[PDB]
Amino acid sequence: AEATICYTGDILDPSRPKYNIQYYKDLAKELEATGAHILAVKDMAGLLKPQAAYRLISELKDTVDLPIHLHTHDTSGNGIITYSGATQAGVDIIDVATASLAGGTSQPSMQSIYYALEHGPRHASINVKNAEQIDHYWEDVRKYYAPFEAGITSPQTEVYMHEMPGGQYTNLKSQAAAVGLGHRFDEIKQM
Amino acid sequence: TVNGFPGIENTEKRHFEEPRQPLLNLEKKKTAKNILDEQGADAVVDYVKNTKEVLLTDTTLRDAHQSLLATRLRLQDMKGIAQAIDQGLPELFSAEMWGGATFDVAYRFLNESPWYRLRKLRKLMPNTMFQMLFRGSNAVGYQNYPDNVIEEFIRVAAHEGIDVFRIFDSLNWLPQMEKSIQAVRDNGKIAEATICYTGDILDPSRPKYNIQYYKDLAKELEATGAHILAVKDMAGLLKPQAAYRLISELKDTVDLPIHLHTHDTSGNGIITYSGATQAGVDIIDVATASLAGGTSQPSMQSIYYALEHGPRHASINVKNAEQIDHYWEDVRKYYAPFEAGITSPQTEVYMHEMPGGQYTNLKSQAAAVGLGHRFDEIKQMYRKVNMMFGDIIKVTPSSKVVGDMALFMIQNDLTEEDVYARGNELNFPESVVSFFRGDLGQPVGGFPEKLQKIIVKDKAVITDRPGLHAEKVDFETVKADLEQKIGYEPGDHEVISYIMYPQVFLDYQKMQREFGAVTLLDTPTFLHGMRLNEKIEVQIEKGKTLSIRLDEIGEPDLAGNRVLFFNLNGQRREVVINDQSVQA
Amino acid sequence: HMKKLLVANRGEIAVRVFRACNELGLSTVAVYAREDEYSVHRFKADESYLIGQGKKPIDAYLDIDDIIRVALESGADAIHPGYGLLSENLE
Ligand SMILES: [Mg+2]
Ligand SMILES: [Mn+2]
Ligand SMILES: [Mn+2]
Repeated sequence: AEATICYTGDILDPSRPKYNIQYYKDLAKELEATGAHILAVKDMAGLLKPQAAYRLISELKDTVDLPIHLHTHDTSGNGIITYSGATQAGVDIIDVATASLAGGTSQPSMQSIYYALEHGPRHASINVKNAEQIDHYWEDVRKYYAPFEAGITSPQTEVYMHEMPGGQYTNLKSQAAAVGLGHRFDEIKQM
Repeated sequence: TVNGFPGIENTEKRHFEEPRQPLLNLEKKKTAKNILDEQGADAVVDYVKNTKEVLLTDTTLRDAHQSLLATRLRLQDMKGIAQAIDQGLPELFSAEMWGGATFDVAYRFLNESPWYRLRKLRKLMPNTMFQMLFRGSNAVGYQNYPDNVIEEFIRVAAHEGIDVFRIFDSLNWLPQMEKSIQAVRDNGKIAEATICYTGDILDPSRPKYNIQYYKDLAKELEATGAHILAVKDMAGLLKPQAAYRLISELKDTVDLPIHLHTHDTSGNGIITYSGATQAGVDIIDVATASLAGGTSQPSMQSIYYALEHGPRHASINVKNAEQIDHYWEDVRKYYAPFEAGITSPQTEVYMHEMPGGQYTNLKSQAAAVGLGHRFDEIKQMYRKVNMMFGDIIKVTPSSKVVGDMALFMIQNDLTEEDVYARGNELNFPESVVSFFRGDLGQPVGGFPEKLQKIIVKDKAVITDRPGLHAEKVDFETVKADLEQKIGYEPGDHEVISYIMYPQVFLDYQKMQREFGAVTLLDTPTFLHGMRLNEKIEVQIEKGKTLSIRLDEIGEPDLAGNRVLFFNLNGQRREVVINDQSVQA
Repeated sequence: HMKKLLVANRGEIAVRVFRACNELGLSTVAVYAREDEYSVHRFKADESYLIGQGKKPIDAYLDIDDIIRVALESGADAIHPGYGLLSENLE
């Protein structure tokens, strides 16, 4: 059983004190009160900044004894560095995707996270040559799904403002495109 | 309209919204351009040294669209946002807006002068340092030029507004950079001596480019009067631990500020920049978010939020950067025919070390001929060719050498032992024989001398600076010849660009005489022409705006010509154009 | 001292003043409403500028502040009002 804390807001921002580090600490204690085997941190919208990642993982590791499983998205382009900062703080498991299906709203690449931690104090437990061999199949079969692909994908730090998850972003874009409001999707995000 | 833009599909022109204009919170502050203006380059160096934040160099205007949009980004799109970048982002150390492939690409494919782009951007961006990528002895060409040509290019570029010269050699050979560094110093500008990073300093199995090699090259570059040491990672090979180690060792070695430039090809650009920021790097090259990632630079907004609560912050106004990125996102849609496609992090760049421009050009050259279905074998050939040449530094133009050698070797089905034993009979590609003849300079550790004897046959091999063996150029003779070729007396910039790219400049002049200043058109109109009943407005100068409307496209006659029924400035004008499809 | 003149009018009188200014060696600045974009007088001058954006075209040609703003930013030394719009206007 992986009890999961959905991360939101910013622990290092004093102007948003509702989701602060103490809230996550007491929630982690409550989850460890249940017999859950692994504590999970769900960053569904890629909101976890690297310094915030280090602080949160350190404060959870000195609070509970459960192993920590971090899951984040790379929509702001900061997924790899957030994972590395959590690796410094002592995170146990991190959620990665293959390189051909990584980046953007998806998870950070597992090959990229191997080479990010290659000569640091903590390595990534993976066979990176095997993963790079799997990634060829994954891009070849990604070419099959061209009608379901999104457009040009670039890192977007505006997710730190509207905090939309990637699926919510795509569904709100589809709703704004089906009805005649897509020319004010920026107003939709501000809304 | 009738024949399509060359090199792209002849699709219809999509309707485009106007690009979103930023809402900026302007804060006046003294920029590095101002310090270079009143005080000297050394005061700029002191300003960089005394800044605790990491400084940012925007590569949006040069390298971001060189990597992603095949350098096709036009001045007309830069002009709508240049003032917004200059005012809304005054914390930028410099803006990389010139050099590299921009000089060739503007003249050849965009039919606009790089000098005209530099002048217009300099007028629009008074408080922003302008940075160009200078190839040392090659300057903005691919061959070598005599010393006075390089000095005249530096003088004209510094006079027209280039503030920072990033000077690199494709094989990290200091003799091919000393004179350019001196000329930049003499012209009152900042000289950035550049180390091209290759290999892996933390991999003991590859000792040719280890930490000591970079330290020795660094003190050699500090022996010249270069103001800033630049670390160029053209393929994104610099891993984060390697970045921390390399920047720490360089900061122990030299007193120059360090300027790190990397690509995000492996998806590790942000973390590499963060590791260099921990090691004490001074300036890092970033792109706007809409033109970042993949083969381009790491995002400026992303690197702000990566270092937001660390010991060192990024010196940028991130809200203004996001507002500018809205415009960049909108104008990227104009360049859909030049997009690479679906992109993803690829750590295979650690294996073949192909820079992104070399990757795209090798993909184009491999798919244009019919053998592109084994591009994985092509990349493996590239890696083994690089190992065969003696593990050379692969950047423009020596990356072209390795690429052409690998392309020849799988195009005609060669092998390492094939070249090493019976290679004396094949006609080798001319870039490889020019590299092995010493036209690109001297590699680290020397050539593979007996293999060099296989490549070169009965051609002269030189072992010194190729600029010493260069035919002299007289500027009055060239200027008089150019005044004969073009219909007027050229400027110094025209003379110097005619020296480097003679046929390209003359073709640009012919296209100027035929089509005029096509740089003033908007990019959808530039690439797709006009649709029926469309109204466009072309501001040809201040106070003059051509109102152009396409009313009817005539059927092609027996001679293959079409009559296009325009409404120019209210009046009907019938334009006859030859349709190339019908062919008379 | 005069080198550039603006005409705060349209139609044939603007062209008449433009021809007189060209004979006298002065530069010419035209103004035009959006609905007058195909007028000949717009294209008979050295510089032309849109005035009264969003207004009715007659009210656009009576936009006093916009006309002086255009004349100032264009560097026009003088304004010829022609007739019928602001020639007799004291303000
Ligand atoms: Mg500093
Ligand atoms: Mn998820
Ligand atoms: Mn680059």
